[PDB]
Amino acid sequence: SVLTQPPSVSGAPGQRVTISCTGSSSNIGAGFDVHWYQQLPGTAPKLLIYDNNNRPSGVPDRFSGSKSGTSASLAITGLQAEDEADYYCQSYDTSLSGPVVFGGGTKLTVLQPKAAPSVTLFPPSSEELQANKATLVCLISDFYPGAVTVAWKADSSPIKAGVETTTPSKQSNNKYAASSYLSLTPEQWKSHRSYSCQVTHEGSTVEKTVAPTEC
Amino acid sequence: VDSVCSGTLQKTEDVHLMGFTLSGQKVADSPLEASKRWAFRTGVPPKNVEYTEGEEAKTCYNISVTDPSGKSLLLDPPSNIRDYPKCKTVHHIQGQNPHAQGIALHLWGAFFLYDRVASTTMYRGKVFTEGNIAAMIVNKTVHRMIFS
Ligand SMILES: *[C@@H]1O[C@H](CO)[C@@H](O[C@@H]2O[C@H](CO)[C@@H](O[C@@H]3O[C@H](CO)[C@@H](O)[C@H](O)[C@@H]3O)[C@H](O)[C@H]2NC(C)=O)[C@H](O)[C@H]1NC(C)=O
Ligand SMILES: *[C@@H]1O[C@H](CO)[C@@H](O[C@@H]2O[C@H](CO)[C@@H](O)[C@H](O)[C@H]2NC(C)=O)[C@H](O)[C@H]1NC(C)=O
Repeated sequence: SVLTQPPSVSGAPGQRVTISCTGSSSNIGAGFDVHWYQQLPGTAPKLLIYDNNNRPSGVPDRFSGSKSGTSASLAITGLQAEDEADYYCQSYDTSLSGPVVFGGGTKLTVLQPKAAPSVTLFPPSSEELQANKATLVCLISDFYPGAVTVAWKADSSPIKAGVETTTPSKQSNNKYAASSYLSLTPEQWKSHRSYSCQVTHEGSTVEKTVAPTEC
Repeated sequence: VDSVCSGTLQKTEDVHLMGFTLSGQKVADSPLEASKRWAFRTGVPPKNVEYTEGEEAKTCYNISVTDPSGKSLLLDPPSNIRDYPKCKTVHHIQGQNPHAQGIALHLWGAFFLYDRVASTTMYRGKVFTEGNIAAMIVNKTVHRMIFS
């Protein structure tokens, strides 16, 4: 946060992209080297660029570093979809803030086309039902951008109650995933003919349905 | 006038020793550059000398350096060592040296400047700037106009 980075950076594939890192007199301006890290969603950071502009073996020639004045930047040529990640800048610091300092972090978003969600709805487990509890599991993943609307309806009548819905989160393919849970008593599950979880994405709505079918 | 008699010194108070910085002598003062002028050595006894006024410092350093075992390679500051009076930017540095012995001695023969005290060595944890000092005669009247 001491070193300032772009909150967000985008780019289409095959494009050249740049991520800035500007600090004070202490962190970079003093002459201290700059280091860059790559962080894929849900994973630990990778040493990407060290000592301003050097690449550790395992990093593509597509990546390059640069330093001038109080700024440092990361260059990516031939942008791949693989590159979508979180980027962090590093520099030694002489200020009250401690010796090692990190930047705010940058959301590098490589272009993706529209992606309709894959929705799978599960009825309450029979084992679960034995426990006098009953939940419906609505699961929509592989979609882009990260925005969806979840509707629950007993038969043809929608009811916004007992609903626990998550926030989209991207997977290794950089497409989002979201899960919704409906908490009922087993008798409510039984009472109605059928339950339907419908998700609305890109003006197209997918309406999967389940019903009390024992087997 | 070029004469030995030119100049008058009425009180000792009128002797002024001014500390001028190396930054004021257009010398690179970045921590990585500045440190190239500092070095460790044994067999030399650190000396200190009092001065009276000094230049506002561009940059200063607040440094602690030890040996790997954690024991400081820099001398503990004497009662009379205070942080340099006016620093625009202080560079706080704390670390260790793998294979160094003795005390920190300035290479150029310049002094480590603190608050009204110049030294041949670097004191642990005290704010300093690099510089040299010069002696001159300033009467109170002249002194009053400048500082006010
Ligand atoms: C210049 O840098 C030095 C550090 O290299 C700074 O000295 C630090 O001063 C503080 C306040 O006196 C010390 O904190 C206190 O330490 C005692 C133990 O001695 C502890 O019980 C307290 O809870 C508190 O943490 C600190 O230890 C001291 N560090 C050293 C190594 O002496 C100094 O303040 C810096 N100068 C400026 C102008 O910022
Ligand atoms: C006084 O200032 C001069 C001018 O910078 C210093 O000369 C430098 O000395 C070092 C060490 O011998 C050389 O590496 C530099 O190249 C010199 N600089 C120039 C511009 O020639 C001199 O050392 C200073 N001495 C004191 C006591 O401050």
